[PDB]
Amino acid sequence: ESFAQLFEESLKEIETRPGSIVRGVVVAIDKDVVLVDAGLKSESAIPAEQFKNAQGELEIQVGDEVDVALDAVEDGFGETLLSREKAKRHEAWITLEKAYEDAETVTGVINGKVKGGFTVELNGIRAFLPGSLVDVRPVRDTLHLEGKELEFKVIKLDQKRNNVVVSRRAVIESEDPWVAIAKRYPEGTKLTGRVTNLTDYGCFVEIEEGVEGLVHVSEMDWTNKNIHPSKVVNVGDVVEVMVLDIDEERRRISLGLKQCKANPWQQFAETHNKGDRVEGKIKSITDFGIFIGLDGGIDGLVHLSDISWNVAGEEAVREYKKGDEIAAVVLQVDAERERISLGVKQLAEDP
Amino acid sequence: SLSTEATAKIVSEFGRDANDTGSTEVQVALLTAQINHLQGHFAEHKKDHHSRRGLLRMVSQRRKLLDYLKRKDVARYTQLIERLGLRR
Amino acid sequence: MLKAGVHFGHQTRYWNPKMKPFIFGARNKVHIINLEKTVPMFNEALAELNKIASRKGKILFVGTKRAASEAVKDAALSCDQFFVNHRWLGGMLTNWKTVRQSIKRLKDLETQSQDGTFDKLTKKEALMRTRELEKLENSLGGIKDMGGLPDALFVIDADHEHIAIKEANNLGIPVFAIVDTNSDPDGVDFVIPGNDDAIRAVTLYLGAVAATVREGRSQDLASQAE
RNA sequence: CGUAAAGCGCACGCAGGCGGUUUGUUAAGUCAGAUGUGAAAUCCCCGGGCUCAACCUGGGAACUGCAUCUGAUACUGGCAAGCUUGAGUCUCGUAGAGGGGGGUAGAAUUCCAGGUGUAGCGGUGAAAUGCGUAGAGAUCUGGAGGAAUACCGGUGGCGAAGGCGGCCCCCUGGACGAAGACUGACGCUCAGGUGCGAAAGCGUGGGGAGCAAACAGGAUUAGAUACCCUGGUAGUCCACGCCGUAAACGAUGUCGACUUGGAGGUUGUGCCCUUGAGGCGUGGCUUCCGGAGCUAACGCGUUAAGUCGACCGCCUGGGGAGUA
Repeated sequence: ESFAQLFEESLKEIETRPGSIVRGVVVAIDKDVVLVDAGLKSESAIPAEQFKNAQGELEIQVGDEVDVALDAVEDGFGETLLSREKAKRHEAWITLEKAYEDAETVTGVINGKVKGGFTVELNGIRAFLPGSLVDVRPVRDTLHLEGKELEFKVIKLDQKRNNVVVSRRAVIESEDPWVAIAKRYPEGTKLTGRVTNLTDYGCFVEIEEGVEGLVHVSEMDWTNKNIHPSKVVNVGDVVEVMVLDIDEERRRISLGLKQCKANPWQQFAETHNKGDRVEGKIKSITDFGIFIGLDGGIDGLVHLSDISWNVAGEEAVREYKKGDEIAAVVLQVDAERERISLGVKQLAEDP
Repeated sequence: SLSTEATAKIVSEFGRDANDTGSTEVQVALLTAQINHLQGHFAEHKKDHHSRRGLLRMVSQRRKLLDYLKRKDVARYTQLIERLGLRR
Repeated sequence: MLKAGVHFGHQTRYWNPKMKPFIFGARNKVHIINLEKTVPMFNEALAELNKIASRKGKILFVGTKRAASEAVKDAALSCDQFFVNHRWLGGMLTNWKTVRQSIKRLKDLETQSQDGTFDKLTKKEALMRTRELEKLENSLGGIKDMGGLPDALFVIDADHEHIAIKEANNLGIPVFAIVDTNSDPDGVDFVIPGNDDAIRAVTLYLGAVAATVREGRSQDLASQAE
C-alpha cells in the first residue's frame, strides 16, 4: 500500500551511494571473478585482485561482506565500481585520526624515494610521500636495515592529490591544478598513479588531484610498437609513473613508464658488460647474418656471422649452430647508445 | 533611444497617469516621437537599411493603431492627429 | 513487497516511453518500477499459468542474460518443462519444421554416441561428432523432449529476446515476459514490470512460476480419482 | 508542390479572403412552410392504344431555380456594450561577426633606399620560359602603400533574406527573460505595389599591396586556344548610381493549434544545504539520433515531410523553351 512507499523510503534510508555500508554478501566465487549483492540492481563482476591480501591468496569465502562503491549506473548491464577503493576511505579515516589524533601510529617502512620522499606502505597499500617525510632529521634510512620497522609520523600531505610523506624511526620525536603546476615538475619526479582507461594508444594514469597523464605506447616497456598496452600493464592499477614533461598551455602532462626495466638493460650492458663475460644464451631467429641469442631479460640483437667459427664468410649460421639452443656466447661489446650489445662465438678452443 | 525620461514624459502627457502606458494614444505618441527622432538619423547615414526596416516597422505599427482608433472613436482620432501632427 | 529478491527499478535514461505507468525517478537518475503495481500483474500471470499448465500444456522458458543462464535450467528442470537458455536460434518455433530434424540429429546422435560408434572410426571423428554434440547440446537440450509447439513462452528479457516474442507472435502462442524499464511491452500479453538482470530476481520470479507450474499440475484431482 | 513538373530570393503592405470570447438586438446569409411562377414537348414512374416493339398518349413526379409573405435564431454576418488568453505598450536587465559613419593596432606580402655577401634563385610529376655577376636569392636597418583581420572559433552567435569575424568611439534596429501594470481583438495572410537583395558586370571619380579572367611565353599532348609553370591587364578595394539574377537551397511559403522520448550546444531565470564546478524546475534559439504516424522509397519525425485550420504563390508528358 503505502507500505511499499514507506518501504521505499526505508530502503533509501538504509543504503547510501559510496562504498560505505558493508552489505554485499559474496554469493559466488570462481577464479577469476568474485560477485556480491549490496542491495543494488545487479551483481558486481568483481576482480579477484581487489580481494587478495598482501601475499596473493584470497581471504573471503561465501557470505562475507565488503562494501564496494557507487555513483556510476549501468554501462549496459551490471553494477559497481570496486570495493578496494572502499578501503581507501578507511585508510583516509585512519590518517585523519592521526591528524585527528594529532598523530597516527601504525608501522611505516620506507626504503626509498621514487620522487624525493621515501615510499611508505600501510597494510596492503603502499603510498609515496615527499622526501622530507621519511626521516625526522637528516638520518636517512639507507643506512638502516633494509625495509625497516618504525611506524610513519606524518611530514607532509597534499590534501587534494593524494601524496603522503611519513616519519620513519625516531620514536622519541613527537583553476586549481593548473596555476601552480610546478610541484611534480622539475624533470623526472616519480609518482604513484592508478591507471583509468587504455585507449589503444595510451593508458591514462592520472592521480595527482584532477590532472591527466598519458604514458601513450612508446615507452611503457622496452618494446616499441607491437605492445598493445592492455596486454602489458593492467586496468585500474597504481604504478611507477613520473612526469617527463608538463606543458603549461594545452594542459598535457606527458608521463612515462620505461623508467624501469631500462635499468635492467643497462645492468645487462654492465653487469655482464664489465669486460668480456661469458653467457649461456638461447638463439631465437637466425637472420642470415647472425643467430640472435636473446636470453637474460630482453637484451636485443646479438652475434654476427663474422665470428661463429674460425672461418669468416662461408659459414651461414643455420648450417653451423642450431635453432633454439643455449650456447657459449660472450659479450665483446656493449654500446650504451643505440642499444646494441654485440656478442660473439669464436672465443672457444679450436685455435 | 527614446530615453526613460522622454517616455515617462509622453506617457504622462498623453495618458491618464503614470500607469496607463499601453493605451492607443500613448502608443501612437511614442511611435511618433521615435519616428521624428530617427529622421535625424536617416538624414545622414543614408544606407542603414537594417535600421530603416525597424523604422518602416514602427511606421506600419503606428498606422494600424491609428486605423483602429479612427475605427473606434473618431473624436480622439482627430484630437490625436491634430494634437500630434501627421496625415501627410 | 520486495519479498526476498531486490526487484526495485532500472536503468537510467533510455527507458521505453511506453512504460510510463511504471516509473519513479530516483535521486541517482535511475527509475523505480512501481512495486505496488508489479504484484497484481504477476498474480494475473500465475493465475494464467495454473490454467494452461493444468491444461497439461508446455511452457517454454527463455532467458540468456549471461547471469540468468543457469537459473532457467535449474529452476525449470525442477518442473516437467522445457527451456532455452544459451542461444536463441532464429526460428525455433515458426521454423520448427526444420528445427525438428536438427533435434533428430541430437537425439539420434547421442543414441549413437552413448554406446555405439563413439570410438569405432577415428579419434578425430570422436573429436568431430562429440563437438557436434556439445554444440547442439547447449542449443537444443531443453527443447529436446518437447516434440511439439509450446503453449506458452516465459521470457525474462523482452529487450534481449525480442525476436523470440515476435517469433511466437507470428503464430498464436501467448507470450509473457518480465520486462525491464527499457524493454517494450507490446507483444507481451501479461507484462511483469520488474528486474531482468538480478540473480536474486531471476531466482524469485522464475521460482514462483516454478511453484505455480508443479504445484499447479493437479496432484489433487488425480489423487481423488484414484 | 524536399528529391518525380511544381514554394516567389526575402520581407513590408492597400484592395481581397479569414477571424478569439460573453451578453443583448437584428434576421441579411441560413433553415422551415405557403403562394405565384419555372410553357408544351423531352427525361423518370404507374397505366392505355397500335398483333409486339419502336411510336403515340392519360395522370403524376420532376423542372436541382427565382420572387414575395410568415415564422426559427444554433451558426455566419451587421449594430451596441463588454472580457483577456491572441496582439501591443511601459519599468529592469541579458547576450550577440545586426547595420551606418569615424579612428587605430600587430603580423605578413610587395616595392624603394642603404649595409653584409656571392653563384645561383625560382618552379615542376620531370622540365623549360623567367629573374641573377649590371650583384640576384638570403640576412639586417629604415620608409612607403594597399588589403585582409591568425589564435579566440565553437554542425557557436546575430540578422527577413542576401549576409555579418582585429580593437575602440559615435548614431541606431531587433530578439530574449523575471515581476507587475496598461490597451482591449487593435489579429493572420496578401494578387497588384513598394523596399531590401551574394558574386559577376556597367557608369563617374579615386585607389591599386597580394591575387587574378583576357593576353604573352614555357611545357604537356598525336593535337592542347586547357589543367601545370613563369609573368600579367580589367576586376577584386572606397564613395556615389545602376543591374535585380544565383544549386538566392532546408531544393521544404507564412501564421496558429495539438501529438511518445534521448543526447548535446547556447542564452536568461526561480527555489533549496552558494554551504562543493551542487540538486530540482522553468522560458527562448539551435544540433544530432530515433518513436508512432506519414511517404513511391529515400527519409521526415514536437524546429514534421504526423493531425488540422486561414491566406497566398506555383504544376499538369519530354524536346522545341524559359526560346521567338
